[PDB]
Order: sequence, then structure tokens, then C-alpha cells
Amino acid sequence: GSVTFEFENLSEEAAEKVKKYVKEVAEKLGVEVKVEEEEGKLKIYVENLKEEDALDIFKYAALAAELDQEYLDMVEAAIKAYHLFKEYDENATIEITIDDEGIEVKVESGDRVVTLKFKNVSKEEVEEAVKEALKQLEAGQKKVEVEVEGG
Amino acid sequence: GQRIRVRI
Repeated sequence: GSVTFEFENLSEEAAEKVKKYVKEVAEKLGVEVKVEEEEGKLKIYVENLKEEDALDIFKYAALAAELDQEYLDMVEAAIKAYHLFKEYDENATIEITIDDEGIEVKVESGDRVVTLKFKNVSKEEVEEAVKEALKQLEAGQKKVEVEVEGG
Repeated sequence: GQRIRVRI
């Protein structure tokens, strides 16, 4: 499977690190990689990966990007989510987005749409929401929306 | 403010 990773508003220095270290990882794994950078914008496309690889690389890109722990937690949360949904449907379209407010997960799986949005939330909470979403899908629900805001 | 995204 092929995967795209995107960063907005990294410093030049940080983006350079991401590029360099994504390259290294990929060539160590013998896989094709496309990196695109404009002002404020970095995008990485890797093409035929075992999921486990993909999720490793994404994690290291984030480290290389010098993101703080709150961002890193959400990255790990996103890791768990991507996995669990792929376990349900290997052909699900999964878009996970992280920013300074929180995290948002969009899944399209056959004719099933799932949207999960979180602000100021623990990684644990996200997992639990994902498992619940999957329960609903498993019981035949077509659409599941979840929204959570820490207090 | 940073945004990160993983797709596909």
C-alpha cells in the first residue's frame, strides 16, 4: 500500500530534517519515495509499503520534524487509528489530520463513512472512540460521527 | 501553527 504524509508550517530546518531522514529510512527499506516542498508545505508519498513500515516512517518524520510531545501523542493516536481501521477494511480511505487544537479522523469504507473529531483529548480517549466506531460498523451502521472535547 | 496529515 501507498501513503502520503503532509506537514504545514514547519521551519526550513525542520523540513530539511524530515526530508533527509525519510530518504534514509526509505532507501534502507528499498522503496520508492517522492518528496515535494513549497513555502510552508512539505509532502511525502511512499508507494508500496507494509503498513508497519509506513507507520514507523510517519513516526520518525514526526520526530525529525521536532514536534513537541502533545503533537507526538496525537501522532501515536493516529498510528493506532490507521491500523485498526485497516484491520477492518484494508481498502478503506483514511485521512487523519492533526493540529494544535486536536485531531480529526475520516474513514470511507465501502459505503460506510466515519468521522471522529477531538479537541484537547488524551490518546487513550481516541483509541476508545475508534473501537466504538468499529463496533458500530461491525453491527452494520453506515455512518458514525464522534466529537469529543476535553474540559 | 503546525498541521500534520497521513492519508490513504
